[PDB]
Amino acid sequence: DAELLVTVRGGRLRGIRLKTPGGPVSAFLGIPFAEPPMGPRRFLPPEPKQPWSGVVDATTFQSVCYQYVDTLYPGFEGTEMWNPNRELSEDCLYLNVWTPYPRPTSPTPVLVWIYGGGFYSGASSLDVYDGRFLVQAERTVLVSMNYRVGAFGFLALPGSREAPGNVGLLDQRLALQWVQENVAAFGGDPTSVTLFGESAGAASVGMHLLSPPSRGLFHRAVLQSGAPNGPWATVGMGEARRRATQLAHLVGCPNDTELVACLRTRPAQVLVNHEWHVLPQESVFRFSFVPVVDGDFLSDTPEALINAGDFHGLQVLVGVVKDEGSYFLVYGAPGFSKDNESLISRAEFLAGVRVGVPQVSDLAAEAVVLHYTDWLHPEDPARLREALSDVVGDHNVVCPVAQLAGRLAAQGARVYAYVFEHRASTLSWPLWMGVPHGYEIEFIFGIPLDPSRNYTAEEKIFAQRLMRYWANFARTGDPNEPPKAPQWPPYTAGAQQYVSLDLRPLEVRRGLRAQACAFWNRFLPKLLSAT
Amino acid sequence: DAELLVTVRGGRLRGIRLKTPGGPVSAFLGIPFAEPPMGPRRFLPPEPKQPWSGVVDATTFQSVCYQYVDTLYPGFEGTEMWNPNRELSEDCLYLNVWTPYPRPTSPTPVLVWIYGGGFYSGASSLDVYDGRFLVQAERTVLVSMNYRVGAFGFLALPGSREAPGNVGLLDQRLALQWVQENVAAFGGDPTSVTLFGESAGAASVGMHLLSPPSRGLFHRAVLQSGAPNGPWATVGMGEARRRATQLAHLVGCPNDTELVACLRTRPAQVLVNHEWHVLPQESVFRFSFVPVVDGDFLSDTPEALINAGDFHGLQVLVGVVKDEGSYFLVYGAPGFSKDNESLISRAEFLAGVRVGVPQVSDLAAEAVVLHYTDWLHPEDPARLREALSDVVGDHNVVCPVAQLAGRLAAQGARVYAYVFEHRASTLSWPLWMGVPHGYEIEFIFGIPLDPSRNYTAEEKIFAQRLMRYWANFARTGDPNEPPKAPQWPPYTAGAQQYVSLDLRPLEVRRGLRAQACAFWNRFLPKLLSAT
Amino acid sequence: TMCYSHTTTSRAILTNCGENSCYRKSRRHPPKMVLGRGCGCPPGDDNLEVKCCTSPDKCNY
Amino acid sequence: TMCYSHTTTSRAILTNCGENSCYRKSRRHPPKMVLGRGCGCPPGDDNLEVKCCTSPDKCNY
Ligand SMILES: *[C@@H]1O[C@H](CO[C@@H]2O[C@@H](C)[C@@H](O)[C@@H](O)[C@@H]2O)[C@@H](O[C@@H]2O[C@H](CO)[C@@H](O)[C@H](O)[C@H]2NC(C)=O)[C@H](O)[C@H]1NC(C)=O
Ligand SMILES: *[C@@H]1O[C@H](CO[C@@H]2O[C@@H](C)[C@@H](O)[C@@H](O)[C@@H]2O)[C@@H](O[C@@H]2O[C@H](CO)[C@@H](O)[C@H](O)[C@H]2NC(C)=O)[C@H](O)[C@H]1NC(C)=O
Ligand SMILES: *[C@H]1O[C@H](CO)[C@@H](O)[C@H](O)[C@H]1NC(C)=O
Ligand SMILES: *[C@H]1O[C@H](CO)[C@@H](O)[C@H](O)[C@H]1NC(C)=O
Repeated sequence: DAELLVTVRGGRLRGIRLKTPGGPVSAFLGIPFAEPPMGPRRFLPPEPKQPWSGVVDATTFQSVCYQYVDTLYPGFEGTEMWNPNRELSEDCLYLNVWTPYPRPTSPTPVLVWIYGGGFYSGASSLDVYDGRFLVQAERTVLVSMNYRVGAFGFLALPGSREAPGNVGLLDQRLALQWVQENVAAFGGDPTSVTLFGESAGAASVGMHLLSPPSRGLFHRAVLQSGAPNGPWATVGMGEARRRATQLAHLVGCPNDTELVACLRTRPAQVLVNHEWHVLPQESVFRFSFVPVVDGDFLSDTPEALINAGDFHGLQVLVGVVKDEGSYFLVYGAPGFSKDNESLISRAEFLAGVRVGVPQVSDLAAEAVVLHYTDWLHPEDPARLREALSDVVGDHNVVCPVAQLAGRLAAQGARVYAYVFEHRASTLSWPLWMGVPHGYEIEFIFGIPLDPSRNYTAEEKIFAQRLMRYWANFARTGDPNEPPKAPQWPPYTAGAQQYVSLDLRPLEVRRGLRAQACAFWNRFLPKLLSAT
Repeated sequence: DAELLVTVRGGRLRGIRLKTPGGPVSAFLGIPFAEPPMGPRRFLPPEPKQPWSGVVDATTFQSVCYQYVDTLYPGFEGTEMWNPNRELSEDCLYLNVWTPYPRPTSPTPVLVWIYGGGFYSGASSLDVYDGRFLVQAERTVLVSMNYRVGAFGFLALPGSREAPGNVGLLDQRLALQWVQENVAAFGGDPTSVTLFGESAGAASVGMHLLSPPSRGLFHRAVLQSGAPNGPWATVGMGEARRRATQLAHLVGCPNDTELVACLRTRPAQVLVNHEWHVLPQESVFRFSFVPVVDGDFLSDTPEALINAGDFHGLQVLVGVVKDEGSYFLVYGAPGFSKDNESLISRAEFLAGVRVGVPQVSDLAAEAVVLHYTDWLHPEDPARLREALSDVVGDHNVVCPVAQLAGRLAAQGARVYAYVFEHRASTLSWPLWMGVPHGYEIEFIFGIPLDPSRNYTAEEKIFAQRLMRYWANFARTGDPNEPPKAPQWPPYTAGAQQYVSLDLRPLEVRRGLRAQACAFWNRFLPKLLSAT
Repeated sequence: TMCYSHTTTSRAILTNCGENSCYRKSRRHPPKMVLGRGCGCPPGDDNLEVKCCTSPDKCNY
Repeated sequence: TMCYSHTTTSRAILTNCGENSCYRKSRRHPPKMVLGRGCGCPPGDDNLEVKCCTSPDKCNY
């Protein structure tokens, strides 16, 4: 219990050791890294947490940042495992550190985790993000932080000082800066920080990659089922304030200063009450408040940056899951649900193309319908279901990722690609959704090693196999064994090689949904532009 | 030699018996069926051949209708086997009859052949169309006729009486009428006439199917590598006279009557000299003068008819060859030739999409490029070559045929589909072109049985196998054995079943280039319309 | 009747509505995020769809 | 020189052009149908492309 006491620039901390089927780990949960964004501070970039006297209790996780609670399926697991599992509060900027036991003698590489949740939800205290096993097995340091979401994290009035926007990304960054001056106290090496995140967390990672000021805060990146260039990852200044003003209106407000001042006077829950209203209707996989292209945090759209940027001296690990789209369809796509097998009819399918592909012309839709239709089985409910699943998945995740990957690899970086295609045996989601969005996380963190859970012996080995890849990447910038084991090749714009990640061994494959993504990234743009 | 004398409504005829590895056959070649379309008659519908005194010599083929001679590759076989092999003349409306020996005792089914040649070339006297073997093996009656082509057959001044257009189709019909009153003289059964043709000949067949007046002239139809609804099969009244007037201009002419009168004063070769000029530039698989949608012969576009028509009480046999497009590319597609392997570059390919897909918007082309590109091998010369081949082939033959077939089958007819995918061992065309356009003909007529030729023992069996199919269709309206041999199913709009025709046995397959044809027949139309 | 109850920021729990009906407030157009359930049958709007029930018991799910 | 010779309606045959050059008249844009070959180097036009030669012998092919 002598290792559970550590001092950081702010003050003294008292942690707790966590048990593991392999050994204890020292964890420090709830370290305050910013001054709480209460009242006057709401909507403003974060200010560094001021020094404190005495010892801070870092034994239990801290509050989850105020957010909407997804209540689609009351009592369902696949839906509740992502909801806040601690009291909500605007006072939520805290972070956590998981370091080996005993504390490493030499500086050990660090892994910083940014959670997903469409920028409207999420928390570092979710069970599926427990870093004890990953830290215990690969003996690395792990840090995860909470960052503002929803209006509190991203409501923006582009240009204003009261509500500049992207403050959520600023929280993430302040936490990365906290890691630079303090991780060494826990034996972490600030000259070897690797960021990894999933969904919106991956998008965030990508944005820190595209934001100069964040560049001196890490050295490697992992983007899981998400990219900064997705059609949902950002919104323009225009739309940004259109939404911000709508929220104010719905809430009785009221001049930017005036609008915000009023906004600061409303209860957190009142704002969350009207969060979804401001969404330019009919779509799935779209969120109200997200990062804004304002010229500050991002000098240009992520797409613009990803093409003009020089990525030399950078290693990136990117990937998606077998069925990225399935998940979202039950939130609006006609005929879709978790309670049956969603064998939609050609009618529903065609209507679903419009929900799964928001703000697009009628001719654009027909273009989608053409490509995703099996003209030998135009009416087959089974295929139409997997088709609308791919539609949403390719459009929102696979193709954005595939493009970033090729542009990165092609412009000086080392990229490794993967497709997590193994369904967890504990999956509560219906069998038809396959390996849905965000379901590779539980394995990357090695949750199968936890006894209280019921995973298979092979899945525990698998989890271990995966963690090594991640840990290897963190240490060397390369996944495979630093062997005589199947080799994972770098993803090149040329061969476009990636590997499947299931119980079977690494299998190398070319093309990452190449034919489809040509539609999304190359043709569709021209089609829309011409009409 | 008593069977070589036959009398028809016109008069007495003297034929010749032709030798065959299986037995002699009585043939009557060059029977005049119309009054020669000379001078004043040029451009006018044909008039019935007036009765003659004495006996007409029907021992040798008659003149080939005046036409352009394809001289692309001087001395080449794949190109010359289609050129006129008899003196050219405007006096060319003659037909031929091949009847068994001895002459059948009971009325035997008839097969009428209409040759191809893009409506600008062709002749019933080409070696590859010798009906002796087909008649000898399946013991059926075979008739083939010459019909005007080029300006002489189709130059049109829509509405006029001097140059109404489609007179070529009228020649074909007059010959079919000649078959109704005379085929019985040769033992043929006018209540069982089956039309079969290739390329433009298939298109013609289709038009007789869509033209009321021709309906009482046959009972079955076979469309080989062609359909009346192809983008080259017809032209509108507008374009029709735009071209007709251009020809007159280039030729010094000059009021419709005035234009035509002058046109009648020009030498046949002078008109042929300027035939290709009138073609609205840059394209491949497009011909100057073709059938016109004027409301007379065709009351509406073939497409319109094919959808509104009732096809009950009709059996149709349709099909294409493995590589319908290859052939035409050497006539303009950059980087294409018979002298090398046309391994085009991505640059040439993209330019070729425009030649292979005439009068289409830039966005339409990109739409083509998207679908016919292997995005895992965007630059591969081998694949780009087979891609531009499919592009032209699908657009001009496979998809028009696939649609006609489905509309026919779906609207009351019995349809049987096939894909001739066996390369003749005597093919003079380069190996890269595969099984090119019009190369299934030599087998349907059983040319491999001819000793002077060098086909393989298996190919002679094959030829026989094919002729039976054709002959069976003619007799019963069904290809397969009227057995315990693989069965050829009817092509349905549903299953879309067809069989491969190679040395191996009949293999049934679904989908006739379904995915691609969805682009051409369903989407592309909407795309063009919207821009 | 035994129905569900919650807000935009609370997890759904069971409650006894009795003779009153129950409701399910969601976003009208996709994403049709559930915004709240409870007792009664309140008015909705362009963005607020409200579905009511009684018989089923725990029907406002 | 030994070159090809023909019209729009005759099959190509060999001919001795001598010191004159030879030509290949074709349609300028696709379809680039060959319209005639012979001796000399005559003018073309928007629709008529003419290619001349000498050395090769049978080059106007
Ligand atoms: C599969 O489920 C969907 C959605 O769940 C159903 O609808 C709920 C209201 C409830 O009745 C559940 O028990 C069902 O499982 C079904 O789609 C709905 O179908 C109803 C018709 O009864 C229709 O009124 C709704 O609008 C539909 N909802 C939407 C927008 O999809 C679907 O019919 C089910 N398919 C199967 C396999 O039966
Ligand atoms: C394959 O052949 C094509 C066409 O034939 C060639 O060009 C003739 C003029 C003559 O030179 C033949 O012997 C050749 O085989 C080639 O395409 C032509 O290439 C030349 C460059 O030398 C160019 O100037 C022409 O414009 C091209 N013609 C067109 C429009 O396609 C092609 O280069 C050959 N490819 C191979 C395998 O070498
Ligand atoms: C094992 O625990 C899981 C919860 O993680 C539970 O779902 C499963 O039913 C348990 N197995 C049993 C019944 O012992
Ligand atoms: C057989 O005849 C063909 C012509 O049909 C010819 O091409 C081939 O070379 C001949 N075989 C020989 C050389 O005996």
